[PDB]
Amino acid sequence: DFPRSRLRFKEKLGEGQFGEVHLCEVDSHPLLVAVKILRPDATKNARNDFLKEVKIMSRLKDPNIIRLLGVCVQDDPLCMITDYMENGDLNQFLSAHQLEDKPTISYPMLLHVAAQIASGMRYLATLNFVHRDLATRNCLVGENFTIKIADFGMSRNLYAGDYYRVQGRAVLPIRWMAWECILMGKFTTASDVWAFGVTLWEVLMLCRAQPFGQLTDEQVIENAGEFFRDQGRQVYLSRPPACPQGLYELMLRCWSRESEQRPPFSQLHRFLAEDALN
Ligand SMILES: O=C(NCc1cccnc1)Nc1ccccc1Cl
Repeated sequence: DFPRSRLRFKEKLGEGQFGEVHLCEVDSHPLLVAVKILRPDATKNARNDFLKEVKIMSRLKDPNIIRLLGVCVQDDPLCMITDYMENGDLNQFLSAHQLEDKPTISYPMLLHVAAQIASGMRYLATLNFVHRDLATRNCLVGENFTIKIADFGMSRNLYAGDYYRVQGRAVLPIRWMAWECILMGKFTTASDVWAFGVTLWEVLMLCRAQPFGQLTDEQVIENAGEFFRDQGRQVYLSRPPACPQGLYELMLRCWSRESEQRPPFSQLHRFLAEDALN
């Protein structure tokens, strides 16, 4: 519950802020798991953060959310054990595919991927859990095209350009952030909805471009001010070439100026699983 000696470390999968993820083998033939441990330079602050993440993760029980399989909080060394997701994060996965003409992925499959994210988010909503960093870099692919939402410390490292860093401030995914988050730092379910729109845009781009990729960080922050001013000078992500107009309009609703006018995840799921099929 759970004995450490049964873990055979295989390869480093990546490195976060207080943690590090390795592929491991379990001997009771061989089961593969992903194991998050403290980094070698871990401090007391890191240990505390690790213990809090166990607490948060122990609550989360849904098919489309990362699952905690097992733990060491018992005796050190600390670890979290989760499912090994053979196909990596969603960003890597989609980047390695092209859209089917007429390794490939179909448009109905992109919808299925996005519907699974929406369902994960619907679960989190019911718990009044705000994610704060929804993006494809934070989703895992298991196949048979199983998507699980996670929150990786390591995302901040391998996707450094996706985060706006000022000394003494929190590290902010500004390109995925609702205008009111950029201007006020008020993170809500409604700002998760906005980030879901951006995430959906990424899925439809097959992760080929950063959101507002031709614009600087400052222009992105200035753009949020334009939402606030509401003088019809705000700018939006363009329609992906794979995206039909009806699906684009769903994205646009995620990006409503008013929080309350953004669709709940129940509705987003329904649209992506049913309405989008026509
Ligand atoms: O995904 C999360 N942690 C990365 C991890 C953990 C264990 C093994 N491998 C990776 N956490 C997480 C997920 C959803 C909401 C909040 C958090 Cl903090």
